[PDB]
Amino acid sequence: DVSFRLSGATSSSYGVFISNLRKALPNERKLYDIPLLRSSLPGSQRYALIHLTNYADETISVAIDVTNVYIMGYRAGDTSYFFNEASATEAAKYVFKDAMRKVTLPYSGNYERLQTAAGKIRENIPLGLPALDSAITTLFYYNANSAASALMVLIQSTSEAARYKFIEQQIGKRVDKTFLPSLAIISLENSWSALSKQIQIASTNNGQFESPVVLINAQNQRVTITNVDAGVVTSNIALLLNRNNMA
Repeated sequence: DVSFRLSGATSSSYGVFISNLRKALPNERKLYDIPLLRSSLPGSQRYALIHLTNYADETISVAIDVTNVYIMGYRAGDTSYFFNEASATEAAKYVFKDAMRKVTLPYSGNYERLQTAAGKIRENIPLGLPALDSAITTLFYYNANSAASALMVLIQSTSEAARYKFIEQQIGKRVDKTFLPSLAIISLENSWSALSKQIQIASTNNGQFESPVVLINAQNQRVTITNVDAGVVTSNIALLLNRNNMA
């Protein structure tokens, strides 16, 4: 398991946490020094628990699929919560088995569902460590009507931070304040599957993508990414989704 405690948290301790989270994920290969995640694992190997404790020392445990870094659900005390999707119901066979209550959330874990449910787009939802504290509180004392926004903070603070060094650094920087994510962060989030696919192809294609990926940079300009010498590849993306989980 991996743990993070928000009380006494610093930029350093968050980075340590995100490192351990990455180390928790199994990989057979590295392509261009980036961990390539596994395609398939049996149930007993497939899930990792991360425990997150807020300033008030209230703890939730979150189940992630180690092949795609997707959050499957979480536990708060004696109640488990799972997303309403097929991979989450599979997860429910393996994690949080001793929970007395299990609730299935009214939506899957994808952003378009969550943003609709929250009634807020990602760019308008504060991130930063105080934001993560608030999300943990909201999920611990589950209120249906706040859960979706809190789940989006949780996902971005764990899974998305794991996938990209830039997102890790941007969230970790905000210890005592919060911030709205730029479109650079949103486009990295949007483009993980595509980047992963093209990087795997590039390794067979002299470092060249078969199909470009358009990202938005920190100056807000659309940039076209076509090979592994681009900065997003050399210095940013930290995990590769296996092409077999692309469909």
